[PDB]
Amino acid sequence: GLVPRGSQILCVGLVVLDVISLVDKYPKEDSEIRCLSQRWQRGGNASNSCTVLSLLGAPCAFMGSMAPGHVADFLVADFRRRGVDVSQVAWQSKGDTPSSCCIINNSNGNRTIVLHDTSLPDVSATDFEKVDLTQFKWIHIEGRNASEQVKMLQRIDAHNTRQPPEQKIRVSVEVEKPREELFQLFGYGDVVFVSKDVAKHLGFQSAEEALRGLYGRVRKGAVLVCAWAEEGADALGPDGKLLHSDAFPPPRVVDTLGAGDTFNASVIFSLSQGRSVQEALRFGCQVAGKKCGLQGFDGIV
Amino acid sequence: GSQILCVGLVVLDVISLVDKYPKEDSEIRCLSQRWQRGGNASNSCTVLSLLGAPCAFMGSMAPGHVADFLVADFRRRGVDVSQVAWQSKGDTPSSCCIINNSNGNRTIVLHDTSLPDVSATDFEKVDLTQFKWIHIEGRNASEQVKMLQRIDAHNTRQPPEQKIRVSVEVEKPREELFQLFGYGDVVFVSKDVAKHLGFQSAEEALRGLYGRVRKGAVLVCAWAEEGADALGPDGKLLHSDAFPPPRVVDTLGAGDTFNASVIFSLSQGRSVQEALRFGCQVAGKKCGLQGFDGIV
Ligand SMILES: C[C@H]1[C@H](O)CN1c1nc(N2C[C@@H]3[C@@H](CC(=O)O)[C@@H]3C2)cc(C(F)(F)F)c1C#N
Ligand SMILES: C[C@H]1[C@H](O)CN1c1nc(N2C[C@@H]3[C@@H](CC(=O)O)[C@@H]3C2)cc(C(F)(F)F)c1C#N
Repeated sequence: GLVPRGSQILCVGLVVLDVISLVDKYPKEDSEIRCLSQRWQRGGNASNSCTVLSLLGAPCAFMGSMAPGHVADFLVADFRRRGVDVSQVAWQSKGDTPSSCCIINNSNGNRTIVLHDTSLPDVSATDFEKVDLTQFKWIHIEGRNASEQVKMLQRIDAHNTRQPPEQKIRVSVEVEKPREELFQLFGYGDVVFVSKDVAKHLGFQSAEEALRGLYGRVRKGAVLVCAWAEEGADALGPDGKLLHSDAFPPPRVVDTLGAGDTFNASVIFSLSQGRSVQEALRFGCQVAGKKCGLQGFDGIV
Repeated sequence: GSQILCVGLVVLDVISLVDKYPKEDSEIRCLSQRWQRGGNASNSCTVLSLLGAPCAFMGSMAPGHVADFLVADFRRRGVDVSQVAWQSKGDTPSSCCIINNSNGNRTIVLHDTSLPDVSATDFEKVDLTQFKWIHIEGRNASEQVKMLQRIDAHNTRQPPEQKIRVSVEVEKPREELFQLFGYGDVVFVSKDVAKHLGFQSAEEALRGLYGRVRKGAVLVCAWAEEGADALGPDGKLLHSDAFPPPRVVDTLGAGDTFNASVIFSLSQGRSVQEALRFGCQVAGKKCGLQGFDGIV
C-alpha cells in the first residue's frame, strides 16, 4: 500500500530465526535431552531495531535477504506482528534464511551458539539500486558486505545532492562486528554507531578513547556514537564536544539481548524527531535500560 | 487389512549440520540447516511410505504453523493423517538437532510442549479393520495398555488370517513403560533402555528381558553399529551385523528406520532372520544419507 513520501525509517541488515533452548545441563554429544523452556525469536541487528522503531511509534521498513520457505514465513509473520513494513526484502533463489540455535545452561548461565550458515547472499548494491528512496526520511545500514554497502551509501548521497535540505534522507551506519572490511563505513553517514566490542578490538578501553581515536575516520559533520553497556553512552560531533549519558539500569536485569539495537533505534528515532544529540543519547540509554528489565521488546514504551 | 498404523510422536526437527560438535560456551558457524519432520512413530511412517507400504499416523498435534509444516510433510509422503488427535491446549513439539558431519553423530535438545498425549478414549474411536499392523511407540503406558487390550479384544473375534499384528517400542528408560513388554507380537527394546537395566549387549538384554514378553512374542534389540538381535519362542537367538556406510553423515532416525523396516519385512511374510538383516540394511543405508530420501 501507499507510503507517504519521507515518512519511513529504513533498516538494512540481517534477520535471523533464533531458537533459544534453556537446559538443566549441557548436552553430551549423541544424546537426547529435554529442555526446560524453548523460544523462537526473530533476531538480527537491523531486524531488532525495526521492532523498537515500530513500538516507538515510527513507520519503519526492513531491507534484508530472505529465501522463500517456512523460516521466512515465521520471520515475516513476526515482522508483521511488530508492524514492520517488509515490501523491500531481497528474496533470494539460493541459500537458507538464517537460523541460529542457542543453548543456555541453567546451572551457570553459559551460552553455546550454533550460528546460521553463510549460504544466503547479502543485499547487493544492484538490489538497493532498484529501491525508490522517496518514502524514506532515514536509512540505517548494519555493516555487513561493506564494499556493496559503500555503493548503497554513494547512491543516498547522489539522491540528497538533488534534494532541498528538508527532503534530505538522513543516514546512519553501524560497525558492530570487529571485521576490518567494515572500517571503511566510518567515512559514510550522518550518524555512525561503533560497538564496545569493535572499539575494544581496536585497543580502546572506553567510549571516550574510541570516539577521540576514531573521529578522524568519519565524514565532515558526522556524529560518532559509542554505547559502553552499563557505563552509558557517548557521542561526538563536529563541535569536538564529547557528550555523555549515564545508563538507566533496571531494578533487576531480565533480558539484555537486543539492548544495543534498542539504543541504536532510540537514538535514530529521537534524532529523526528533531531532538539534539544530547537528548538522543539520554533517550537511547533510557529505552535500552527499560528493555534490560523486560523479556523481549514488549513494554519498552 | 491393508495399512500399517504407527501411534506416537511427531516433532519438527530444526537441524544444524556442523564440522565439529560445539564445545560448551562457544560460537560455531554451521555448514547447513534444514527442517525435518521427526518423532519415532512419525519417522517410521516416512520409512514405511518409502518402502511402498500404505501407512497411517496417529499422534497429538495442535493447530498452527508448526502442525501445517508437519501435515504438509506427512501428506507429501502419502502418510494417512486422518487419525491425528488434534489438541486445543498446547503447541506442537520442536527440537534442536545438531548433526556432526565428521561421524554422523546426532544430538537432540527436545521441547515437549506438554501437549496431551493420545488417550485410550481417543484410540477407541478408531476403526481397526483397515489396519493389518499397529505399532505403538511407548509414551503414556497406562493409557497405551488399554489401547493394546482393545486390539487383543478385536483379534479374539477374528480368524487367524484377519488378525492385526502388533508391535511395541520401549525406547525411553522410564519404569512406567516396562509394563508394555507383556503386549504385542514384536517388542523393540532400545540399547539405551537395556544399558539402563544393566545389560552390556543385545544378547544379554534379550535373555534378561524375554520372560517379560507375551507367549509367542519376538523381542528385538538393535545395538547401533554392532547390529541387531531378535529372540522368539524357540529360544534361538538371531543376529544381524550392521550395514554401516563407508562415511556416516546422518544417524538421526536410524533406529526408526530399523523399526519400520523390521515391521515391513515381517508384514511381507519374511522370517525374523530376514527382517533383522533388512532392518540393519535400510538403517545402515540411511546413515550414509541426509534425511530419508534415497534409502530405497
Ligand atoms: C546500549 C547501552 C547504553 O550504553 C546503555 N545501554 C545498556 N546496555 C546494556 N548492555 C548492552 C549489551 C547487551 C547485549 C545486547 O545488546 O544484546 C549487554 C548489556 C546494559 C544496560 C543496563 F543493563 F545497565 F541497563 C544498559 C542500560 N541502560
Ligand atoms: C538400528 C541399528 C541396527 O543395529 C543397525 N543400526 C544402526 N544404528 C546406528 N545408530 C543407531 C543410533 C542412531 C541415532 C538415532 O537412531 O536417531 C545412532 C547410531 C548406526 C548404524 C551405522 F552407522 F553403523 F550404520 C547402524 C547400521 N547399520
